[PDB]
Parts: sequence; structure tokens; C-alpha cells
Amino acid sequence: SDTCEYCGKVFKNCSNLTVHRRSHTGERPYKCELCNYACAQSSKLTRHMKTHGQVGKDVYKCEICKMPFSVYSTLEKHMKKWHSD
DNA sequence: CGACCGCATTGGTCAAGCG
DNA sequence: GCTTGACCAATGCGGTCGC
Ligand SMILES: [Zn+2]
Ligand SMILES: [Zn+2]
Ligand SMILES: [Zn+2]
Repeated sequence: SDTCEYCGKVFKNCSNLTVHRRSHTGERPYKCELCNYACAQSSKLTRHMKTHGQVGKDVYKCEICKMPFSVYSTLEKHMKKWHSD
């Protein structure tokens, strides 16, 4: 009840197995409300949420896409990939 | 051009810690 | 049992530099 049905890795914390398993089945239920980011770990999505704005720092929003960033240096990454026009 | 180099972000991993 | 976050390496970029 603790081993991966797909490759047989053995987990002593079974919750680790339920997350690992999605590496095979591709399920990504933790979906960001701010972008199309998704992941198989609740931990990761909250960590990714920092990238959308810190509490004490000035936030940067996409002028086209209303999307908020905390660091400018990844906004234009979103400009190039999503706003080529 | 190609190969280095700093950074913001990430995927994988793990297990303390809970009460 | 289950959540949470630290850790690490990988990534990808943008830029730099190289008998
Ligand atoms: Zn597996
Ligand atoms: Zn997001
Ligand atoms: Zn945008």
C-alpha cells in the first residue's frame, strides 16, 4: 500500500507516494488562479505564488494581461511568451 | 558561434512535526 | 497519517566572453 504501482519505488511516508505517482500519470490538480501554472504538490504552488507578489514589495502587473509580478525580471519573460504581438 | 555565468524559478526529494 | 517547507540540482534566460 506504500509502493508505486508504476515502477515499484517504496515510500515510508505514503503521502510522498501519492505525489510521486503523478509524475507518471501527469495529474496536476494544484492549479494557480493567477496563471496557467499547475503542479502535483501543494507545497510548490504556494511557493510559486511568491512570484506573483510579495506583501511588502511593489507589485508589477502586465499592462496587457493584468497579471501581477513581484520581480520585473520575469515579467518580460511573460511578455515574450504570451504577447508576441 | 559557443561556451561560461549570475539569477529567478522550478521539479524532485525528504522527513520533521504535529498534538 | 498528513501537511509543510527546507534542500538541491536542474532549467532557462539573458548576458558575457573567449590562446
Ligand atoms: Zn513510480
Ligand atoms: Zn501563478
Ligand atoms: Zn501579459
